[PDB]
Amino acid sequence: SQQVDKIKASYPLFLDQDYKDMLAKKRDGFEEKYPQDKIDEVFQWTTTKEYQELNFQREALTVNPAKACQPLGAVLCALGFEKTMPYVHGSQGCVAYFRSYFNRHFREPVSCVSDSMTEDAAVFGGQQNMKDGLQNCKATYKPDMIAVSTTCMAEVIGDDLNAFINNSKKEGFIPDEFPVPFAHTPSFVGSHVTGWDNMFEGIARYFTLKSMDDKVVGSNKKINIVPGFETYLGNFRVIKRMLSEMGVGYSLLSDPEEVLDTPADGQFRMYAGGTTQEEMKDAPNALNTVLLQPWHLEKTKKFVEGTWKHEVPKLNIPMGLDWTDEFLMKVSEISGQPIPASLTKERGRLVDMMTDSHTWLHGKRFALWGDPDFVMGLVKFLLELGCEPVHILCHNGNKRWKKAVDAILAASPYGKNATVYIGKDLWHLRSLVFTDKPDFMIGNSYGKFIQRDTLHKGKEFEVPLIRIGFPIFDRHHLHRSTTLGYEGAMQILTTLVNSILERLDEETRGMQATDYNHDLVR
Amino acid sequence: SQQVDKIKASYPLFLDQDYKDMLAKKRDGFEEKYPQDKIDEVFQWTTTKEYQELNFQREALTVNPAKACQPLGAVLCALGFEKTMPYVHGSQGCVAYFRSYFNRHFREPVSCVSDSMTEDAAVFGGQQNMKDGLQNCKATYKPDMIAVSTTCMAEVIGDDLNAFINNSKKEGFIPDEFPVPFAHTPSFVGSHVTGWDNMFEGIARYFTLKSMDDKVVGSNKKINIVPGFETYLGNFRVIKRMLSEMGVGYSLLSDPEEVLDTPADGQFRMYAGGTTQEEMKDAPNALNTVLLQPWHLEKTKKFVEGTWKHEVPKLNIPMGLDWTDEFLMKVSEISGQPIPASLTKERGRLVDMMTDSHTWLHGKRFALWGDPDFVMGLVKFLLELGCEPVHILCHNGNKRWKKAVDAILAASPYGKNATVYIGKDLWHLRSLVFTDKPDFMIGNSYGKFIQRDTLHKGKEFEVPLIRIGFPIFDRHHLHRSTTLGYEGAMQILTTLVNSILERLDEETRGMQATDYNHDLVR
Amino acid sequence: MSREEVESLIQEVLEVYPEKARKDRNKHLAVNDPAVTQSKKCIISNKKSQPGLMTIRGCAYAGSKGVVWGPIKDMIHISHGPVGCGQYSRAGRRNYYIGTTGVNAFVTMNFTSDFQEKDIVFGGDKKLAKLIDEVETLFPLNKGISVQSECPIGLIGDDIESVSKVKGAELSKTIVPVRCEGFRGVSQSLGHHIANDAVRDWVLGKRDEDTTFASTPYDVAIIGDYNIGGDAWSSRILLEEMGLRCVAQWSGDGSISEIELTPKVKLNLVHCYRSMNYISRHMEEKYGIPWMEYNFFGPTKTIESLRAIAAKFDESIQKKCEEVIAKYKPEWEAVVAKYRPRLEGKRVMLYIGGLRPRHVIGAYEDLGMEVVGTGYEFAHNDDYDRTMKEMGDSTLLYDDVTGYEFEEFVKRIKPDLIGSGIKEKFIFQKMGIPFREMHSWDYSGPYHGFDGFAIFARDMDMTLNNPCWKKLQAPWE
Amino acid sequence: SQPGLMTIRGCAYAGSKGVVWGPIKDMIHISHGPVGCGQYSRAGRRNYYIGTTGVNAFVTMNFTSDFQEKDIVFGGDKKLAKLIDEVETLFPLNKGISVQSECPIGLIGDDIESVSKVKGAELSKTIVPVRCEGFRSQSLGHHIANDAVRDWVLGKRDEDTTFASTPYDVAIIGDYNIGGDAWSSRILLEEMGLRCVAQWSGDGSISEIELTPKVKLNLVHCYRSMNYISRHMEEKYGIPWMEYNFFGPTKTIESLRAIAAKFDESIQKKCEEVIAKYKPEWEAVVAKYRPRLEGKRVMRHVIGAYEDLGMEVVIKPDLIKFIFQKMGIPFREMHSWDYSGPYHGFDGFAIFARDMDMTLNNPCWKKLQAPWE
Ligand code: ICS
Ligand code: ICS
Ligand code: CLF
Ligand code: CLF
Ligand SMILES: [Fe+3]
Ligand SMILES: [Fe+3]
Repeated sequence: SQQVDKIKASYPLFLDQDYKDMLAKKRDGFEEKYPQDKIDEVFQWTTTKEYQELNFQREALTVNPAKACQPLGAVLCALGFEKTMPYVHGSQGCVAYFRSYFNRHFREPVSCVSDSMTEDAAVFGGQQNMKDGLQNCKATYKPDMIAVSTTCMAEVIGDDLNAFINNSKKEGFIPDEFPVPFAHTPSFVGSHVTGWDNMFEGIARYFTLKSMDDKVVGSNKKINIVPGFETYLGNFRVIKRMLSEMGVGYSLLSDPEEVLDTPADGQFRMYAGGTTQEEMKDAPNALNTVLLQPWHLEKTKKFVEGTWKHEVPKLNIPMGLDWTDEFLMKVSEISGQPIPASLTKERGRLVDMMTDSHTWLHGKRFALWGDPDFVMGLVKFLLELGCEPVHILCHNGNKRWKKAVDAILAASPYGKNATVYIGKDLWHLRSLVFTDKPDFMIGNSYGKFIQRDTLHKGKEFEVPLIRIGFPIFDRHHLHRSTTLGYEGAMQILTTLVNSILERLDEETRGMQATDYNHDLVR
Repeated sequence: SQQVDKIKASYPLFLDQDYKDMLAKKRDGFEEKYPQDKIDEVFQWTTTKEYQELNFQREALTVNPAKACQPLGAVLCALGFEKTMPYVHGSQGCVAYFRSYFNRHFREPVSCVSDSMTEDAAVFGGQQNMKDGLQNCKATYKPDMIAVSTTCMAEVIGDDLNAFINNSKKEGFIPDEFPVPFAHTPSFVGSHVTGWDNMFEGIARYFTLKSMDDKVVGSNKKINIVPGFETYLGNFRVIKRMLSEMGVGYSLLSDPEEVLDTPADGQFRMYAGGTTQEEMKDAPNALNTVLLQPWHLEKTKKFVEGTWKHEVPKLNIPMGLDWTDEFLMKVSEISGQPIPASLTKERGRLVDMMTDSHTWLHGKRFALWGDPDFVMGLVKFLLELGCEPVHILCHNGNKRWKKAVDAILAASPYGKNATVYIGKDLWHLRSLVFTDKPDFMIGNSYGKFIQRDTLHKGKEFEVPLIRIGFPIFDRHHLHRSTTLGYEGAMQILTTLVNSILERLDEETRGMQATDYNHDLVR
Repeated sequence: MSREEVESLIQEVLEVYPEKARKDRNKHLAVNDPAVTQSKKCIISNKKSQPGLMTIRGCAYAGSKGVVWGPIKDMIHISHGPVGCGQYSRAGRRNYYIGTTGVNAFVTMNFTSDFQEKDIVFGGDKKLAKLIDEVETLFPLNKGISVQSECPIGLIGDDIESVSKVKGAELSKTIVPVRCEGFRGVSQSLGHHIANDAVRDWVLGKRDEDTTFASTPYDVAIIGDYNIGGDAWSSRILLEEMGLRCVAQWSGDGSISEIELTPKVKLNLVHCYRSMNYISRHMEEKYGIPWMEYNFFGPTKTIESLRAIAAKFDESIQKKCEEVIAKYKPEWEAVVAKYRPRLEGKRVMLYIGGLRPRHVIGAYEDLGMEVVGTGYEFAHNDDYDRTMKEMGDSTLLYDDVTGYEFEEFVKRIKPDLIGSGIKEKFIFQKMGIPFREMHSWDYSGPYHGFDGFAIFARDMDMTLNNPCWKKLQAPWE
Repeated sequence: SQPGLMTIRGCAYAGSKGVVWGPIKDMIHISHGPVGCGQYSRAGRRNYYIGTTGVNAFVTMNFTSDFQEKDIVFGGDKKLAKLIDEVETLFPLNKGISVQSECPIGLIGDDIESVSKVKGAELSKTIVPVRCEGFRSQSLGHHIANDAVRDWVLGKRDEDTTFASTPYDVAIIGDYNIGGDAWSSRILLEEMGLRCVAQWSGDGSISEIELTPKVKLNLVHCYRSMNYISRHMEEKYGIPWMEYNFFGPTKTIESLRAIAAKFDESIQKKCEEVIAKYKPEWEAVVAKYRPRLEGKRVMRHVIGAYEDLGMEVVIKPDLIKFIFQKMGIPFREMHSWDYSGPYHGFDGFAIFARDMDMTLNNPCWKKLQAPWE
């Protein structure tokens, strides 16, 4: 039943008595459900340390992973270039999924095409698919460049992307001068960030490898900036803004900020902004190249150091106070531009916010997860805040990254209770937050289920989720946020301290029970 | 008792069994407390419509007001001028309270002095207090200007500010040329915003009244901006940023954003930035003056129109889509500067966010309160979002402002269930949110108590608070936010839609009860 | 527009294509003639997507794991292969269920073998057996396991059938190998067929020799309702109010036991013909169970379907059907009275997967709205046979529409509202056209039944008449 | 105070309403005058209490007469009477009313004593007029509030002998229960075998004030603010009083032994038992935090716990709000305990040590200088 003036959606409509009785009848009659006491016993068991040991003994099963596959990162990288169509050679279902994933995170159109390889291509290869698809894409969506990656089907059958594209050009399917950079992006290797790395290296190779004769390092008085896999628009914007305030000439390579934030003014813009082909061609003339997320830009680093001959600085991701300081000082040294008074004042204001909020931040225990560079930047900032990271999970991390993070933790008295987990998923993390309960989680939307689980053990065991990372599907416009620089540190600090304060307010909202501590002033 | 490894603060320390027994013994033995059943009955009664009628019949009693007194606004206005010490002629306790209030909202040092009028000044005047205080303030804090307001005691005894300052100059306590603008700021008239208006008019009169002969309107090719009582630093910043993006010459009069946001770099800065005296002197040469918050800048408007001879535009506060559009268009008309593509794109991005979040915003019911201009801007934006304001409360509003807000409500179908209340306090609002429950409140920190009350009736009756306004004491660094312009509209929209989504997640977190609607994607 | 105008528009849209793509796409665009009963002579469907044209279609894994198997709540569905497919499809489809997630229900969880390079080179069958053992250890209350093959499984020669057989025999567990590799077929449709065949081969016949289930003459099974936003529940309450006993639900809020009990029912009520007609036909051949298509979208279709269903049973069911119709008449009449004046005459074009492009037309017409265009991602010719009579004359039908095609069609037709998926929503929101997600119900719903109709009318009004659509033009432009 | 010098001192109203009267939970305190004073002081002090706010307790609410121009010109006595009527109508469970005069009340010739007398006799309710006009530090406000307590509440049960007294009856006077401090003290005294009959004003009730003359010993915490009432009670009821200091283990143990020495041997034995019970807890707190705080320097009742943590009280101090924060000197609030606490008692000592360590050793203080400066 529905009251026309107070229509109910699924919640709370299915809490109506008739629906409740119907669901009870369905369960009792036909579901053959396990008894509720058995379900409670098994759940309690899943919260135990013994279950945690069994869970961490997993070798073949992965449950609730915290990573995606390479072509997703390849598509994100390709979207950062001017009038560029991401083109995944392989099966179309992958492209449907990539597009929907990015649509839900960014709440924006995401342009990507597939050559729709099918059973016939599984034996004969997808060369005809490549020829037809390149021609159709160029004719229909008129990009200035088509950036090609692969689905796992094409990788397994061993489709030669270079040969396929060269044959497409030779047979006249696309013009010879039309730029078609490519990158093999096997989904069974690494993760989405690896696909971003491979795609960027492929594009940079396409535009620079055969024209290095006339390049002179430092000719253009600029610094190349490679952002890596980045899903906060504010991060691109803050890097560009900070470099502008320093008066530092820069080239942001793979800049998708415009195309992921087009205005709603009655017109659909398939393309907007992005790194121009001329910028990529002139990139070897830069003073140096700075990789914002070095731990997934290894192949790009090797190409840039070995071909462009740039002396890429050893810089951590510019997250938090110390690492933003190091980034800015390295930029000052490379460019010769002093750090201006505006950035010094912004740093001082971040320090002021830290001083104002340290009493609520100090000693707070966090589990967290995400990509390696993001995770280590978050850990470093939490250590700078006096917070205690307890469970540090990076599903797509490696042993060298783990060693670096352990060194960072050992550099601080606030990291003595921390453990770093690589190759572990969010079911492992669920066990961790049950057996060694933190105050909060920091992660993507998939953490909400963990919170749900913890609440089912009881309100006292609930671990609230703070949504920082990718993907965030159950909140709106968080992709506009910033995590890098002093501005990003300010935003993260505000989110953390206010999450703590909202939790405290919730715990002290009980009248005559806990509201003695429901302070007006915090 | 305490565990040294897990130390408990007041919450949850006093939930320990021994403390619970102690408190029960204290209550039962010596407090002579009413029976809990009687307390429950009375609470239920306070949630009823009959209690609401009795509550709204109040004529003499005010409970939990939603306003402050004039000298607070005078102090805030004075802080917006370069090297200016706010000076409140009257009793010292007032200044202690003003400083504490602003310290707690901004989490920054707040400079303000009193001349410490006591019983001796109650019978005689405060003239000796004025002379000694002006001399001491100038000698101790070396301000470039002293802006004098009054506490209620000085107003009641009738101290002549102008005569007192003239005497201080005549007997040499302070130099004759030293600027000492003044304004009577009676706490028993209007509210804090009235004090802001009176102080700004006093300063402007001091710097422009006797030098109007050589002033030519429009000769400096600038637009004056009067922000009014403003406690979001982002609002000053966004106004300056938007005017600069337009290439519009402007003069922000009473700009306190620097002094309220000094960096933490090891030194205390009593003064920072602010409107210079030369800017105030040259203000009559502007093309026009734009009052961002006209509904509490009436005296300032009268002076600016009658003395500077500026044709002050009839503009609403630049809040939300339509009113930001109107502000920008009027600025373009006055200055001759076209609206640049950057602001057009920002507007389009705000519209994009509105289209992205309209399904969750539509029909949501809000109670809200604050100062008149802020409240009407919030109501206009909520109407633009498809939300229904139901309880609009402005304790320091007037009948003309209420008529204007009712006209705004009548122009939208989403204003049909809306009522505007002026001169009503937060106890009235508590009754309203009990008898005509909205989905959310939008207000300052005091609203938290109302939320507590609603939760005591039951979780289904709880009205979550969304903290927008002044003062915000129980969250950190929200004073850095923006509520004006497209940027402020985006921040407000994000806050509202994500508050809705967090509430929905909380309501659907119940395992096997309501978590069928605990969607990953929203 | 006239038929000639729509034909001309189709021709101009196709001009940008290369010759092969143009010739192919010409056969998938049509002007509706409601008198046509054989849609093959007007349009072609269920064909290979043209490469590089930005199709909206998913893969067979989406049709099998995402659509059919995934919603089965007390089973654990292993996305066998690399991590991507399982990750992108995790909790993306709002197939609602009641359970304790991670204990006895597993719908929103992503179970995967997370294939690495060594798994590709040397195979993952040993890894699959080890994974099954670990699943049994860590989720002891699961009532079955399905193994949904991703693309590499069928390319590296893996034999998931043998692993499933051996581990199921050893563990006394139903382990269903599904060969739904993404490269198979041309869309999610073959995924539906493969999933239906897997259900038939590994689950459906479990209780063939079992006669302990007490059967009644009013035993029905809801087939092909995946409980999007509780849709199936909103349907079920009506059928039980009519006096019927809904033994099974396929597969929204579905359990393996009700699937096994389905061969015992008296009637199969098929909502989504496209995804479950295979298993319905098999059940008719094997168990003699009649099946009938029905439609619970909007009051007119709901009343017609309730009466058609009650006609299959005795007089008591018919009387209870009339009582249900009378009970709900004031509610949906109030909904119409409130919302039709705000929606009368409004034009909508749809593009959805396999059933909803034709099934939701009646609800829009109940709100006075007109569907001027419709099309399918992966429908077959029988679906187009069904929808040609439903659509108005000279309306635009599109099969496997490309992004360019749909954008141009919308620009010319200028509908008041568009109902499609997440990959088109923001495109059409940029152009200022109101958009409603007709896959996920825009995280609203249910839309089935009378309560669903109330929600549907509210949502259509809130999106179509939202203030935001009057603000996309800056006043200075 | 010297005029024009930016002092932090409050007014008499802050001393009376903010410090003394406001924490009394079951009374309603009318900030009589313009709106400012009650608003700035609303819930600004963390004088903790247990109750149902708006029903039987009112500490965090702001009741005011909200004086307008007409109230200034024509007086506000009639408005005060009408306001009291409305208070009775809308808050029937209140156990009394106080009227805290703001600055204009004394300057406009308002006579709140007569209104209080008439309305209190009419409604059979205690209505306490307080002439705490802000122009009259908060020390004078404390004195005026104490005189009001003496004149209107304290002697209300002088002729009442129905309360059953015990030789172990004590009253905790002048503990404002900041962050629960008084509670943390009370649990010790009741563990000692004493009966805490009265505790005010922190978590204080009007009945506890009325019962205070029935106790055997007055234990004063804030001696400066309630010594007037304490000496009056000594003179009139013959009740001895003494200061107690529960800040830090050393002061707590000394104060407990001094209090127990005023009673018989059973109380002394129970005091030794309490001390032995809590010795391991504060010893563990010291073991954990004294190494993290040894040798640090801080700029009369606070030296105890600081010394118990190995700290020096006094230049370059390591510890001494926002002005000192800008200089980069770690600062702690001595008034609200930085929204932490309690700091009194053994549990309060644990909290105090944790807070001192977290503020003194926070990395934020090490980041004042930019690495390029
Ligand atoms: S199963 Fe099919 S695409 Fe029949 S694959 Fe698809 S939950 Fe669509 S038009 Mo998403 S044939 Fe269901 C469908 Fe229809 S996922 Fe849902 S909305 S009624
Ligand atoms: S103890 Fe009291 S509020 Fe007497 S609780 Fe308070 S350090 Fe005040 S007016 Mo903060 S009764 Fe001391 C006081 Fe006065 S904390 Fe200090 S300044 S002289
Ligand atoms: S068509 Fe379908 S979704 Fe595509 S792979 Fe194939 S079953 Fe799967 Fe999978 S991990 Fe990523 S998303 Fe692919 S490239 Fe492989
Ligand atoms: S010293 Fe003390 S706090 Fe000052 S007024 Fe006097 S009692 Fe009060 Fe009140 S309303 Fe505002 S804050 Fe004053 S100017 Fe009057
Ligand atoms: Fe968007
Ligand atoms: Fe600060």
